[PDB]
Amino acid sequence: GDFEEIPEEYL
Amino acid sequence: ADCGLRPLFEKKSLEDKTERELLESYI
Amino acid sequence: IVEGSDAEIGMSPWQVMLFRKSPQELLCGASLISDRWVLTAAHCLLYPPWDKNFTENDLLVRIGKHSRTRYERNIEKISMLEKIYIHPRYNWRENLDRDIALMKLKKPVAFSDYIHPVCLPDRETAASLLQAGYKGRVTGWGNLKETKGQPSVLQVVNLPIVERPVCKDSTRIRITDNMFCAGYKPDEGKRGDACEGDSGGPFVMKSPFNNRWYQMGIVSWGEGCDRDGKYGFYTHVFRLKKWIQKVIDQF
Ligand SMILES: *[B]([O])([O])[C]([C][C][C]SC([N])=[N])[N]C(=O)[C]1[C][C][C]N1C(=O)[C]([C]C1=[C][C]=[C][C]=[C]1)[N]C(=O)[C][C]
Repeated sequence: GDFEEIPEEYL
Repeated sequence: ADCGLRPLFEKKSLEDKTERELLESYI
Repeated sequence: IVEGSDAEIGMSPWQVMLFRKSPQELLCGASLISDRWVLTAAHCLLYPPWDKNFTENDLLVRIGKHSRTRYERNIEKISMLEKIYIHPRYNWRENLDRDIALMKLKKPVAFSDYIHPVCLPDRETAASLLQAGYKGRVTGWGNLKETKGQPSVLQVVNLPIVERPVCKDSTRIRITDNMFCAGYKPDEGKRGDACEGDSGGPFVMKSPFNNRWYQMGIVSWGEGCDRDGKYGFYTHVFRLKKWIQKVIDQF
């Protein structure tokens, strides 16, 4: 919940 | 090459708020 | 970082964040030394006492960041790892001697106002700047203390290099020539130190001869954080430069 999601072009 | 030269500081001849502290210690 | 302050925008554009894919977390700090090579501490990737042995696809590298947790759209760049290289004589069994490792990026990262590589010291620059009293700068998204917790943004703190006998006399751990310690003494008043989560990030110095930033050390270890009488230990980058060059040259 700490970190905001990385856009999925990578992750 | 261009290494160690910050675009937002050295490249523009702007100093950050505490880099002087470093310089003052190099005696 | 403990007793530091918020970093200015683009103040450390070689700052890199080692991020674990799942569970999604900050693993360590690192630094950008070229458009395809990242420097960090070996123990950030390999530490068998704690059952840590990350492979390439376990990690990601986030470059040009400021905020610790937010996805900095249009600013930060995310890179995958092609290969990890740990010093062959990295001593994880005893005292973290030669705590250094390189990570080759899958593709070159594009430099910007927030992304730019730091220089690595030659013998003279090292000889001239790595002296007791001379201050360096450490940056990271690590803990703010020993029990707030974690920063909202990249932290910075300037700390003086400490005399080798003082370093040695402050700990029971066997110190080597591949390390150097920094921080203020109890009688100096001023405080500051790296902390848990800052490992792998850079201890830099701005040369007064050519006004360029050089990475002299890598956050390695310390007994607690910002404890009176204790000092932060860093990997002596110049001392392991021949290995660094060999890896980059060969690979
Ligand atoms: B890092 O991974 O984020 C962390 C930084 C620690 C504080 S640095 C400071 N105050 N300047 N690095 C460590 O935890 C390393 C990795 C393995 C253990 N280690 C330590 O700092 C140890 C001391 C030590 C143990 C074994 C070999 C060398 C040194 N510190 C403690 O034991 C845990 C707090």
